[PDB]
Amino acid sequence: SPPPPNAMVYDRLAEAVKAKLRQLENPDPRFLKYGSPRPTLTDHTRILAAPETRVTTLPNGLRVATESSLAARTATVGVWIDAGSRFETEESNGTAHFLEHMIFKGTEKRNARELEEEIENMGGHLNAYTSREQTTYYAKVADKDVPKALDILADILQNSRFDENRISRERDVILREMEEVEGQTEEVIFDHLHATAFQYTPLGRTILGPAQNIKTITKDHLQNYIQTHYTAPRMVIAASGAVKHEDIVEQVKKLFTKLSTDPTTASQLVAKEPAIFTGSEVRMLDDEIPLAQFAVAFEGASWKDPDSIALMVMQAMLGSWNKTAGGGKHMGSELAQRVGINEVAESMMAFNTNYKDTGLFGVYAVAKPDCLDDLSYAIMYETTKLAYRVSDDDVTRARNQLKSSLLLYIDGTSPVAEDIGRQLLTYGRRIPFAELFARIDAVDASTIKRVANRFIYDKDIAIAAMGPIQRLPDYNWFRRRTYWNRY
Amino acid sequence: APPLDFPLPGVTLPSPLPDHVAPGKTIVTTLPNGIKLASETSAGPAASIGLYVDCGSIYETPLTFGATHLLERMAFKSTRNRTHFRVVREVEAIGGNVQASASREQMGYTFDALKTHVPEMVELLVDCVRNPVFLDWEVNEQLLKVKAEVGEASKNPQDLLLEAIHSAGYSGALANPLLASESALNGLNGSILEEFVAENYTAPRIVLAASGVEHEELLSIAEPLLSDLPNVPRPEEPKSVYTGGDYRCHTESGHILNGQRTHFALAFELPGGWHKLKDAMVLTVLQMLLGGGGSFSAGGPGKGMYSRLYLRVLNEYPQFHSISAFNNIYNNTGIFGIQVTTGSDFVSKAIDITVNELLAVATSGQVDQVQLDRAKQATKSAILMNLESRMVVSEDIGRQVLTYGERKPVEDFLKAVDEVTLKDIASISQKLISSPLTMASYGDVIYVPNYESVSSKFRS
Amino acid sequence: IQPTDVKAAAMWGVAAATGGLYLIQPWGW
Amino acid sequence: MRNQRFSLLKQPISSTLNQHLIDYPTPSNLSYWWGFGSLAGICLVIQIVTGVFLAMHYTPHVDLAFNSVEHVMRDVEGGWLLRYMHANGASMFLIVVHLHIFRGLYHASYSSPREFVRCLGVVIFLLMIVTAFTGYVPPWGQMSFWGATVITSLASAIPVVGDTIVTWLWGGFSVDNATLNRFFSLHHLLPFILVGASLLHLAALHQYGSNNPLGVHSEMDQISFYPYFYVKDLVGWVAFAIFFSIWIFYAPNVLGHPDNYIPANPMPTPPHIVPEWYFLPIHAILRSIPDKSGGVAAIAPVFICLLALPFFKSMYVRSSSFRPIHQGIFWLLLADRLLLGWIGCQPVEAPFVTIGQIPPLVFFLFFAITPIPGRVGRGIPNSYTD
Amino acid sequence: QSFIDPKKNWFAAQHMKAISKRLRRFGLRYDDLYDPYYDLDVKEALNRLPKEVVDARHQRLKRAMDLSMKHEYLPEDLQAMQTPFRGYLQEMLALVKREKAERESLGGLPLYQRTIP
Ligand SMILES: CCCCCCCCCCCCCCCCCC(=O)OC[C@H](COP(=O)(O)OCCN)OC(=O)CCCCCCCCCCCCCCCCC
Ligand code: HEM
Ligand code: HEM
Ligand SMILES: [Zn+2]
Repeated sequence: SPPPPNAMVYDRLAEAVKAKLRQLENPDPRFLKYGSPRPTLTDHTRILAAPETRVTTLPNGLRVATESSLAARTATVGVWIDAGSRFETEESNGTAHFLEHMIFKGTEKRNARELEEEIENMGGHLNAYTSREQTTYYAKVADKDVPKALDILADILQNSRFDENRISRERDVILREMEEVEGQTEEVIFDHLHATAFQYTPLGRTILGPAQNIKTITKDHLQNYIQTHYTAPRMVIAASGAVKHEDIVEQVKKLFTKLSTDPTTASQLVAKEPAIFTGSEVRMLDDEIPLAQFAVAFEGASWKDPDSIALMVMQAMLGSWNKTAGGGKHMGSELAQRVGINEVAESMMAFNTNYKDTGLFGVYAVAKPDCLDDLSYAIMYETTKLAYRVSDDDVTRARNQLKSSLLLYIDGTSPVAEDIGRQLLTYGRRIPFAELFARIDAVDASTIKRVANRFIYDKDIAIAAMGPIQRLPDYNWFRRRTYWNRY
Repeated sequence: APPLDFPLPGVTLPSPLPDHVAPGKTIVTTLPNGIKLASETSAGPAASIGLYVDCGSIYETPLTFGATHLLERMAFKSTRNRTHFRVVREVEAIGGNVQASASREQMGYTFDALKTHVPEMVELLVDCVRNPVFLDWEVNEQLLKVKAEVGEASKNPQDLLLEAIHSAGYSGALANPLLASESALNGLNGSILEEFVAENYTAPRIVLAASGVEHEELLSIAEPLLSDLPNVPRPEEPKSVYTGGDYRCHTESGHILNGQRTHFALAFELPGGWHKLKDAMVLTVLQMLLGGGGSFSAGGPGKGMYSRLYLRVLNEYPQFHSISAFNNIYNNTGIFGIQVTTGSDFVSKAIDITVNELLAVATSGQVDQVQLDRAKQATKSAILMNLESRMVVSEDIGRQVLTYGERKPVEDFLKAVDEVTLKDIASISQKLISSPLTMASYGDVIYVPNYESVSSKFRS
Repeated sequence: IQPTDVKAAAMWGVAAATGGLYLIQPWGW
Repeated sequence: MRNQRFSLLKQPISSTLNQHLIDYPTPSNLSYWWGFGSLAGICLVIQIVTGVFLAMHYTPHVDLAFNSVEHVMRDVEGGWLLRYMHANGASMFLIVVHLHIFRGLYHASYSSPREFVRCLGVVIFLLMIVTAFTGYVPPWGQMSFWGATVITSLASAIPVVGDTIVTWLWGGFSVDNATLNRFFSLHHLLPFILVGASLLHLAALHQYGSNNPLGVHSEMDQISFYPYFYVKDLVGWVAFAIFFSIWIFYAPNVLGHPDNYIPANPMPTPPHIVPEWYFLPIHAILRSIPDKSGGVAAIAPVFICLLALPFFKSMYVRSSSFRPIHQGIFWLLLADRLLLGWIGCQPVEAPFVTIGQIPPLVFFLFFAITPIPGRVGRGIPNSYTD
Repeated sequence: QSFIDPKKNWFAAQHMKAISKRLRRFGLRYDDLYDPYYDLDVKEALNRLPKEVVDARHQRLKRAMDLSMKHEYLPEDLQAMQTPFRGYLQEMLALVKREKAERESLGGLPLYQRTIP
């Protein structure tokens, strides 16, 4: 009496849908033999073996470390220095960045043109970068030609000279460089955050320095700065790839001389005038901008503080989300799940910055001006739930992720040498892989709760926002959202 | 736990590796159904595992345009055996990173983690590539994402010019679009992608490649899973020819008052691609010799700021924004050209300067020997430093085995680079300037000469 | 997860009982 | 926006009334069982007006209350009309609300997303019962005195606090003038709380719309409220007025006990003490138990079950039209509830003890059974499919 | 179930005959009575189905509501041409519930939540 199941349009489509759902039903065990979605803690002792890190201090007090591996055809050499933008006087602020830009153009024995043609002819190149507490000059070169690179490095570090017309053209290009740092606003937000969370202390200042100061930066400042802060004990010479420790130490003992021997260590410059975290906010309102950016941050741990490992585990378990990621709404952490399901942001990225004697720990989201309060609510809810009721699968997953990230980042010779230099400046020694793992898997739910109570629970905050932020909750809202009255 | 400058007491340490480690040899294994399994061993604790397929953007009939972009977007999602939740949550459980990529000739899937996780990585990758199911709601979400991106995909003029060049200068399969257009997007759904995958992901066109896995592990793991793909003979490759052409699209009137830049390029071809090996590396070292430079960079003085083009254009002409040179060496064919952005009035003058530079490079007697040696050394150093990452090594193994059938070692390539002389570069350039000219302009165009004026300067 | 919740429930019960013995002050009980 | 005004009915001044009375969308197949909410609203308004005008001639004292009621009926112009409207409108109000409740039970209106409406309705029912019982006292007859005694001394069955709360409630040692004046003040106060609860009830319903005799999604075919359901409400109101006035004018004492025309005398007891006709089911359930604690704590399951119906979460079909077994259970429950009503007005001996103890068992088996159909029928599509 | 089935139990065939009669007289399928405001998973199950099936559902619902308002029933021929119990929604609903459970087990937040009234 009724039509057959094929006579009408909707019946056929319904049958097709049920056919697909049928062909989704039964799985195959042989494709489900080795993997599980439940995190577990596993030991990696039999793969963590790696070559040695020969460190040889010298009678002048200049440490030298190498990670020798004699199968490669390239090597990298550099000079990490324990000086940076923290150690200026607010009347010569950007002197470090200026000195970095200028050290590449003197060297009376070989003029600038000679420098770049020489480095280009062999096929290698060298870089340089600075920060608030470190400065780097490293040369990536071919294995056959390490001694030439070492000679270049020694000469540019020691016998540099500075000229007035050189000064003028460099100050013009640096004024330009300042003029194009304002178009990305992530570094603008972070400069404002660092200059309000650390007001009236050396960490407040910016790396570039005021344009009121870049104009009056003549050679006297450069010479005094290089003779004061570039001393023998505050330098480390590193090298990875295909090198030999004994040759390198030979010509290091031969070429590296004439260094100023000053009795001034970084620790005894940081001991007086330390970093003090206050807690404030800066709200920049423009309203002609389509998107709003803001960051909220507590205080943190030091380099040698034992709790920095737990802080990094926490940052891993408060992960990052982005609108073009493959996770979506299935991304493990609860904060990323809330942001992804409710579509209340463009991107968020928890951060963790360490220093000697202080640190920071925050979130930094970006979103439309009509979802700001929901975003802030979710952010603070998860930030406090860490201190209240941290689970166990979360902690195992976060420990796994931290292990994988830390090891997978080490790849090549530049990362290896950068690791060696940075760690020899911060910890005074290079942490092996085994000790780092044994420290990482020693953080449990109880330790997460304890450290969160120490750092997160009912402490002050620092906020920095920019754009159309007329719907962002005030400071008292954020301050009061650091505890729960139900417990 | 003491402070981090005090060693932890009870840690267990492993056995340190020697200072010299003997390098491994690539081992290639082929199965009766035609699939190839490669591997290698590395000193690092991390293993990168990939998968490559011969399918690509040129295997697209008029009905399935823009399918490969979604195949990139529908990479690791609901399969026949586990859901999208399971896939994401396992990958995060072990800590690995997973990606995918598409180009005009071949597809790629990648998955890397720590070395103790090899069987899990292999199983997940083979499952996510071999047995997918394309449910409609996920496809709709991805199509919405693609349309939203296309609504703002004009911020990258370089890829826009590259696609315009590959459209105008070519007429065969290599003229197909890679970044898709709205009509195909309205035409795509689950069934189209399903049929595309079913047709083009056959056994003889697949190859694994491991960069940190001893051969026995990966072989004993991949035999049970990858031995069931049925046997089918590889269909022949489509045909592309190089013709002249011209393309033109003045920028939007919503960009004119701001002083919109001008963007234009040139092109030529070489009859044989990677199969003309000694020709290919001559073309590469010629590319390094011409080099290029945007003049807006601040990097290390060794990034190629003594190339011919930089020295003889930028240190003299302040109107230019960014000169450059590129290449695209496909299978059996290649492409060489020059692309520049500059002020919008200086266009025909820029054409003049580029023409003079190419002509000077073409003839024999104008190129110094020290410049040739500099370019050779820079090329050798660049490739040696590029082979240092594990991911690059895995990609090299996979692509080389796809294109040839065996990994030709680094020594062969270096020896080939040593085979460059002024006669060889002169001859290759003469072969290069004996082909139709291609142009593609974008920006302030009503001031630009036509194809007639700029074709008149060159030969046939 | 259970222990913290149940301890908080017990302490809230203690608070409720203390409030009740504040509103009413019976020495006969 | 509409940069110049169009209508007075869409201005801010009349936006609320317009949106919630005139333009509100309702299903187009609502039947006559959906008028009793408005009809009960009108009943409440009638009660309030009539009471505010009776309370101008009534004196709350033990010496004067009876004589002041009789003064109203015999010496004030039309006062007999006021008293008869009040004393019969209480009964009409209870009748209408009972029909409302059984409508809600039939088409399963308590389920999601309308359980806040059901809970507020139960609270309203409690307030109604308290108000009527407190207000049956002020005439100070025989049944007023003895009903107050029995019901309010039923609160000493509770453990240790019992006698204390009974004595605090009575304001003394027995039901006397203090209780009378207290109850008068409570009676004048409670109906305004009733008004507030009714308005909250209506807001809670309007935030999701009403159900319909089908129990399906109803967002594709809706019509406004005016003039399509205003006229249907009008028909209902006129029929109700005819019924109410038949009660007032030609039989104003059929719905009461004759003993309340005898002034209160604490020494002699009436031979058969009962409350009004709309408390007899509770009264029968209450005397059905041969234990004070059990009898008092058996009312609590009644209100707990009535307040916990909405939270069973497996049934998928709402209307009883497509549910034969639940429909039969509905009719059988109705019969049993009437049986409790009739039993609540009889002497306590054979054969009424068994017939007073079993109907409570049935009245609780109703609220126990219904989830079992929920489960057993959740899996019905898989068996009967074609 | 041993006794729910109409094949072996004579007190279930009668039940299905009654339900099928009452569904035919208004011309709508048994899956039409599930409400998206009730369960909040029927909303997803219906959201994922193809457009034509949902459109047929809306049209059938409107037809039945018009019939109820007019106080009449479909003619006998359009009653013979009716198929209740021809499901279009069970499998999708079961699948959505399976994903919900599997997500609940491994931690994870809900994807959509009922609102407080
Ligand atoms: C006589 C003595 C009486 C003493 C008190 C006795 C109480 C007995 C009541 C027993 C019945 C159980 C009540 C349980 C309430 C909560 C149960 C519940 O299901 O809530 C959850 C539900 C939403 O949660 P859901 O989405 O389902 O879960 C997500 C899982 N991923 O939540 C919802 O769906 C929201 C529903 C809200 C509607 C109910 C609100 C409470 C009832 C309102 C009446 C109170 C008004 C009183 C006004 C005057 C106040 C004095
Ligand atoms: C003064 C007492 C009451 C008033 C004024 C009142 C009024 C109303 C009104 C006006 C409506 C909407 C219109 C309608 O559907 O007819 C309604 C709906 C409703 N009422 Fe009441 N009511 C009262 C008592 C009760 C009680 C005691 C209950 C339950 C124990 C109850 C349960 C309900 C339910 C379930 C609905 C839902 C309507 C629907 O399903 O469409 N009401 N009420
Ligand atoms: C402001 C609101 C009210 C006031 C001022 C009021 C006033 C009064 C007064 C003064 C009496 C005693 C007069 C007499 O008994 O003849 C009375 C009796 C009574 N009231 Fe009210 N009343 C109000 C509302 C209500 C409501 C809402 C109800 C029921 C829902 C109700 C039910 C009764 C009953 C049943 C009597 C008994 C009268 C009798 O049986 O003789 N009253 N009221
Ligand atoms: Zn710089």
